[PDB]
Amino acid sequence: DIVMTQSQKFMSTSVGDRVSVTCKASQNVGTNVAWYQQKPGQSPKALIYSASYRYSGVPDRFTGSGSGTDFTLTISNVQSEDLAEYFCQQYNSYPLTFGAGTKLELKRTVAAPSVFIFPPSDEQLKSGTASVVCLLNNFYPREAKVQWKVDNALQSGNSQESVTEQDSKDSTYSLSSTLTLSKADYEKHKVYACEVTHQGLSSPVTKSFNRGE
Amino acid sequence: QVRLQQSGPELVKPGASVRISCKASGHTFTSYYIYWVKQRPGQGLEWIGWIYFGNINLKYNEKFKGKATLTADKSSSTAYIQLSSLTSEDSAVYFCASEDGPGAYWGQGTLVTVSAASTKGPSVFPLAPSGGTAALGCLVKDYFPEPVTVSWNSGALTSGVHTFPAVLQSSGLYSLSSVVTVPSSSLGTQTYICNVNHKPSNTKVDKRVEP
Ligand SMILES: CCC(=O)N(c1ccccc1)C1CCN(CCc2ccccc2)CC1
Repeated sequence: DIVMTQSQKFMSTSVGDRVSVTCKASQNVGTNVAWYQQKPGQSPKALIYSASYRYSGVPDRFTGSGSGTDFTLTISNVQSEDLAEYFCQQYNSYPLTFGAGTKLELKRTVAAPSVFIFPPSDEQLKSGTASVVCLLNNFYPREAKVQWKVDNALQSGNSQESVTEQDSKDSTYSLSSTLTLSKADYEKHKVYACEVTHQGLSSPVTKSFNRGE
Repeated sequence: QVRLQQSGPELVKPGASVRISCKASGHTFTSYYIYWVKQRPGQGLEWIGWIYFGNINLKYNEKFKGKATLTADKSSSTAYIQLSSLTSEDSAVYFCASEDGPGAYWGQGTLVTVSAASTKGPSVFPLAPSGGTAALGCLVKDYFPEPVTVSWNSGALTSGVHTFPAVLQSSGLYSLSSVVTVPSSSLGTQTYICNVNHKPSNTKVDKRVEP
């Protein structure tokens, strides 16, 4: 199987800007490469065939190029209706393979996350399992890093992040980080902190609580 | 010129089978292809195969042989895909796609949901608000399968609500949080209910959240 690598999973643009979505094939596919657009809920719409030829109904701001192994879909003068996910695909050999997709998202001013931390509920403490939740609210850009430090000790493996899709009103993201412990280990530790680094934060911010208010 | 229209959404059980249809309208001639494509939720596209309406030629994606059977009726200009021995790995949206002259067309998609043999409703735990805006929410833990559906104050609270995409825990069970930001002055005067619906287990859980 030929692998269509789209190294950019997210890209930011303003209306009017020019953006280039890249795609690299693991083997030579000539110019037999297509591009597709998909908005949430909608079906995918075919944009380009033969690397540089537009399908019917596709505006001229969508230019495809590339050959052999490297391919690029360039959108000039981006309009609001161009914010979507974009997939490349090869059809030079079987099996036909799509790329992983690139989401084209709206550029905006940097916004630091409002950070909140939630202790586990006494209800859940009866479950023998304890979940500590840290919320990063309405920030930009998407890149953020959360660390969990229990009695100042870096955590690993025992945590899971989740990130919202970009907001259609204020163009921010939000992120939740959940630390799952046994109630056993939760009770034999005291300080619970989530450490937030972000481009809008002038220095890393740790939000924390001591078990027992 | 060409309009692809597919069959309705399928809700089936493991080990069973479904047959999806894709009627192509707008063709006078049979010299066209129907391609079938799979998309699991929040994932990319995967090509299943194609069928040519001129002579009913076929190509399958090799990893779909035995899973997918492609057939075509010229008379009603309708393509069909049958999916057999259904598993959880088969739950997806299935699109059909076609070309005509310089144009390219896709169907509206057919969602196939393969139900779980074992279902779990969500445990809903309060995320209690311990500068002048507070955050509160509901941790929606250990449910299976997808999807969950969360509301606040029976639809009356929407601004500031973030319901996070589910994350599949190490236990094979889904967990998510739904949060809201509200003015901290309201914590002593406004009641906050998260309304959680999980239809696989007919679970409707309305959870009170207080400081
Ligand atoms: C997996 C789907 C797929 O690969 N394709 C497709 C796309 C949309 C809808 C149906 C199928 C195309 C197959 C062949 N085209 C090039 C032949 C061509 C080009 C321009 C007009 C008419 C024909 C490129 C991709």
